[PDB]
Amino acid sequence: DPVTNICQAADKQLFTLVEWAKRIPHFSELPLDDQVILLRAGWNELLIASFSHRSIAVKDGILLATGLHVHRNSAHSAGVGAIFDRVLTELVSKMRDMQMDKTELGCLRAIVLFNPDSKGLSNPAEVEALREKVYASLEAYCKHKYPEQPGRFAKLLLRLPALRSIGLKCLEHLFFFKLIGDTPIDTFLMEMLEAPHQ
Amino acid sequence: EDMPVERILEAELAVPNDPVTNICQAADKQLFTLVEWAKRIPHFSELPLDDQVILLRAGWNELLIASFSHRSIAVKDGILLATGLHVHRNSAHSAGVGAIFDRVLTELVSKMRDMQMDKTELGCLRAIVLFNPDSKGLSNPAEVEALREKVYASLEAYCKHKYPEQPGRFAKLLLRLPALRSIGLKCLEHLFFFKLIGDTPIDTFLMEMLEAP
Amino acid sequence: DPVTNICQAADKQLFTLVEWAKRIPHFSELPLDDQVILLRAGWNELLIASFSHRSIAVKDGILLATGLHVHRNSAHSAGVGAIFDRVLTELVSKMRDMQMDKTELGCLRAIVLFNPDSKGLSNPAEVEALREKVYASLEAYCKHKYPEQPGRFAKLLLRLPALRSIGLKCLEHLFFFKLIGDTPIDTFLMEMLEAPHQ
Amino acid sequence: NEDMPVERILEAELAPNDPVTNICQAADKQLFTLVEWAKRIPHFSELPLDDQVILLRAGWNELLIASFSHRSIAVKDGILLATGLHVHRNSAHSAGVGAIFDRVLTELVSKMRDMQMDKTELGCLRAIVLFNPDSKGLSNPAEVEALREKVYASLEAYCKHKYPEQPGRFAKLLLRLPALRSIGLKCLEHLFFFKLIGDTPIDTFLMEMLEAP
Ligand SMILES: CC1=C(CC(=O)O)c2cc(F)ccc2/C1=C\c1ccc(C(C)C)cc1
Ligand SMILES: CC1=C(CC(=O)O)c2cc(F)ccc2/C1=C\c1ccc(C(C)C)cc1
Ligand SMILES: CC1=C(CC(=O)O)c2cc(F)ccc2/C1=C\c1ccc(C(C)C)cc1
Ligand SMILES: CC1=C(CC(=O)O)c2cc(F)ccc2/C1=C\c1ccc(C(C)C)cc1
Ligand SMILES: CC1=C(CC(=O)O)c2cc(F)ccc2/C1=C\c1ccc(C(C)C)cc1
Ligand SMILES: CC1=C(CC(=O)O)c2cc(F)ccc2/C1=C\c1ccc(C(C)C)cc1
Repeated sequence: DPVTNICQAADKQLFTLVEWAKRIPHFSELPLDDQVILLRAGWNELLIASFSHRSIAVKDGILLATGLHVHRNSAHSAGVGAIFDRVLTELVSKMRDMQMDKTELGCLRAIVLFNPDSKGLSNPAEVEALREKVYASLEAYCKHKYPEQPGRFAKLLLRLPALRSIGLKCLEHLFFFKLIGDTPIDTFLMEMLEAPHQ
Repeated sequence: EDMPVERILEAELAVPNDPVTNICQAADKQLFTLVEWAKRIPHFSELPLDDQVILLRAGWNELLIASFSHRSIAVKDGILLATGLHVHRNSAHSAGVGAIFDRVLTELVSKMRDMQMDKTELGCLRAIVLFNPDSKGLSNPAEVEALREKVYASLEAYCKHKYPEQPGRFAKLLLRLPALRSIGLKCLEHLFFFKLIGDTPIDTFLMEMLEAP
Repeated sequence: DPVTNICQAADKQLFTLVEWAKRIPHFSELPLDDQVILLRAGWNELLIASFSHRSIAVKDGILLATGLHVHRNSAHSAGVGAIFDRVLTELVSKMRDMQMDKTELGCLRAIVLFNPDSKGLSNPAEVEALREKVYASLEAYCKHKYPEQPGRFAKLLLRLPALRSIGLKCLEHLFFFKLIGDTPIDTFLMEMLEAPHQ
Repeated sequence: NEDMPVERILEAELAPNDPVTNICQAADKQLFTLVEWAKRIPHFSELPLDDQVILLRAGWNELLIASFSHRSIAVKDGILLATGLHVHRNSAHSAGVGAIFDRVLTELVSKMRDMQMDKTELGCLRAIVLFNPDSKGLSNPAEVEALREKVYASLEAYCKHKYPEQPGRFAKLLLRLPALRSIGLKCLEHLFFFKLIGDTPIDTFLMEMLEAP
């Protein structure tokens, strides 16, 4: 019964996300209504950034949080090979080519979280302010840890546009469901069809 | 006839914890009832099992929308999901699916109520959707198209008998399927089902988490 | 300049559409605002219904109004083969198998036109009324021309759902543009690039 | 900068009747303005012609949005098209593209106004969008990424010099590109450009024919 395992895995993944956001300086100081808005609008891009960076070691595939490998062949077989190739070329391979470390990933995700354009925010300017403090911190990090790379800071920020559009395509083409859910749903339905019935 | 409209009506009437799992359970529970309904449809179980899976994956969205749309005739300005939850227009706009919510009331619930669509007619329309010969991967689309023909053969017969003064009632019923098709597509992209039965469990889980240690 | 010829052809095709709608009984009697709304909401499905029926004679392709033949090999090459095949299997081929005549097409297109679900109608019930008069007329036609096919009438109406979904996928995936505009736009832009510099 | 002179980028920035064909001609002319601008961008013409076409097809949508968004800094509740026509919020709502219109004002025009984005800074951001190394089919994506690197190197130098009191202005400029990317995708599926410059010519053409004999 893989379905039950994946729903439980997601709840752990969701738990980790909120805990991660609480450790971000000043996030909890925002109005609780604003905290929920930011997680509602950002969880999609925050996950894509995570397993993209986690998949630097992988070749032609993405490594999900459950240790599950997914190769681009399994993706094309599921009819979502176009989006899958965008993850590899625009995120995974670019993250690998520049050797984006875990501090730079965390900063980019905090920037994504502090999205002042999110609809319904009670204090967008405070969100914008926390955004500024994050990337001002990221710039300092890049200057001192990579002094020879004067453009690393902008290079990092200029991967957020590719993350924005990829996040939208995943929601539109049901990328998450069709990567793992195509076959288990056939198995899941067959079980119900053979069950006892009156 | 060969597709007894009585057998179609009998099938219609015979049907804190981690929040994502709670949503999976509700979705699993609602899918199973849809399978038990489809197996009470005449001749459906006689199809190849692989084709039964195809027809379900292809129609599960529209079949559920048809269910709670006709179920919401009694309630007003809201939809009654199978879980007993009474979801209203404001509860859906907060979840970001306000546009779809109004289309369900305007194009399905309200039109169902005006013409007083009985549960026998509902069952036929859902059987027609179930027997969709356009579903991709069908081993023999012709026998699916044949079964569909038997359903709307019986439905027309049922309509001309139960409502003789309304000769065009039969066509009127079929002409709600385009709207049901369009609405079905919007529910997937907006995660309509996920959000309605899960918007509050998620907000509840979040609110508790953001205040927890 | 093939691009310019397409815009002329569109003006003609649009003119033909408005005249067609004015010949429909009682259409012009509707409020002019409602006439525009119904043409705003229906032109997409009305065009798809036309060239799908126009393509009955074609094999593995669709015939556009400008006589331009498009084969599926060119559509799949343009990255829209999925939608293209849906036109063929769900519309063109089905029109062929049942030998849908031009009278049945006109009735179906008029039913699509009189769409009571169109947003902003002044009198939705009046449009629904004209809709009832059309398909009641279509039923009589089917009974006389194909009495041995008692379900022909419903069979026709049950292509409208497929036409609805195919109409939505064409707009979101820009099926019209990508069908032909892959090569002309390259030439169109290349012509702009080889213009004088400075 | 030495390799990507920020001065050349600012120079480039400053440098009835048939309704469909009327729109095509207007779109044709507006597209050509974008091409002439792109050719005056240093090193773009040095690229293979096939790559130049790829970058134009890939960025034309966002490049136009960035253009008329900055030009609408002065006006309020509307956008100022290149033709001088003042389109208002409700005029876009009439076309059914009211949600996109508000996003342009809130996420682009308003933000551009608050930070007093000058035309030099705009030109650089558009040059960054132009040099998109993610565009599919490029013969040498590396040189495109190099050209993009030169641009935002110059912009950062320009920003640290022209606004020394705003150390975070450079990142503030780049962090509008995600919104520009998101909004650009929504304009395509809604036919945003077609409608604004064509909404009225169609109603004019429709109204006159529905009244005509
Ligand atoms: C993309 C994705 C990741 C990757 C990550 O976040 O590292 C993950 C990790 C988890 F632990 C659980 C689920 C997921 C997941 C998608 C998903 C897929 C199907 C479902 C339902 C429909 C069962 C729910 C979610
Ligand atoms: C449907 C949905 C909403 C509601 C909305 O966004 O309209 C939401 C809001 C949040 F704040 C967080 C998650 C979600 C969410 C689904 C979800 C998706 C993946 C996961 C795991 C894999 C981390 C867990 C949950
Ligand atoms: C058949 C099917 C599709 C494909 C489609 O209809 O286009 C889909 C797309 C989605 F995004 C989510 C679910 C589904 C789905 C069935 C399903 C139903 C219950 C569940 C729960 C029990 C975990 C999981 C999956
Ligand atoms: C599908 C289609 C037909 C077929 C028909 O309607 O029978 C047609 C006939 C005409 F005369 C003109 C255009 C079209 C057309 C699509 C189209 C394609 C590109 C464009 C712009 C982007 C230039 C605009 C429209
Ligand atoms: C964008 C657009 C609208 C407005 C909308 O749909 O929001 C509209 C409303 C109408 F009544 C008629 C045409 C159109 C139209 C474009 C169009 C232009 C040429 C053609 C030819 C090829 C038949 C077909 C369609
Ligand atoms: C490059 C390009 C794309 C591809 C994309 O951006 O994804 C597109 C998509 C559309 F839907 C419409 C137009 C276009 C387009 C250019 C174009 C520009 C002027 C014209 C008029 C003058 C006939 C016709 C076409």
